[PDB]
Amino acid sequence: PSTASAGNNGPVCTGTDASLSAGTVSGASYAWYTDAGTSNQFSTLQNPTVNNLTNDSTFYLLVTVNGCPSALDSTTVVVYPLTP
Amino acid sequence: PSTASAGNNGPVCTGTDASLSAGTVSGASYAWYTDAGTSNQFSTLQNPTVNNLTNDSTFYLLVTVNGCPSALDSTTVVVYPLTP
Repeated sequence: PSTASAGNNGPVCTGTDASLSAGTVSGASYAWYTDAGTSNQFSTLQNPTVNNLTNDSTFYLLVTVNGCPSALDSTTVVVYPLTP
Repeated sequence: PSTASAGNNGPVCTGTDASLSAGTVSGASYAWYTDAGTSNQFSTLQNPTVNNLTNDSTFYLLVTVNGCPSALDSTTVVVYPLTP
């Protein structure tokens, strides 16, 4: 499968929540991982919502169709600076 | 496949975001490129959203059905002038 390129909800105010978003493939199962090694799956949703982001972080994904995974697709959720 | 002619969200205030929009083909996969040579794919979405446009720019597309690409379809996102 091709990569159903992942997005997010833009800059996240430090301390609040974020959403991740996979693109839509009609036959796909989705899986999100917290690590590039694709070993710690935290979500099977197409649009998983992350929580309490205090700094920049990355999530990964691997759209699977007919049992075959896509290439790893990383996404980042830029947290905004701190208002003094 | 025929060209699923691409659009956008109209003139973009200098410094803000824009959307791109492919037309809907029931069997199509979509791919957007940043270069006429169709070598630097940046999006697999039907409605990819671009970011921080400061001047006029172009994006391309190539609706693929049954593995066969359409002709290249360019689109432009006119950024509005600067308010003095």
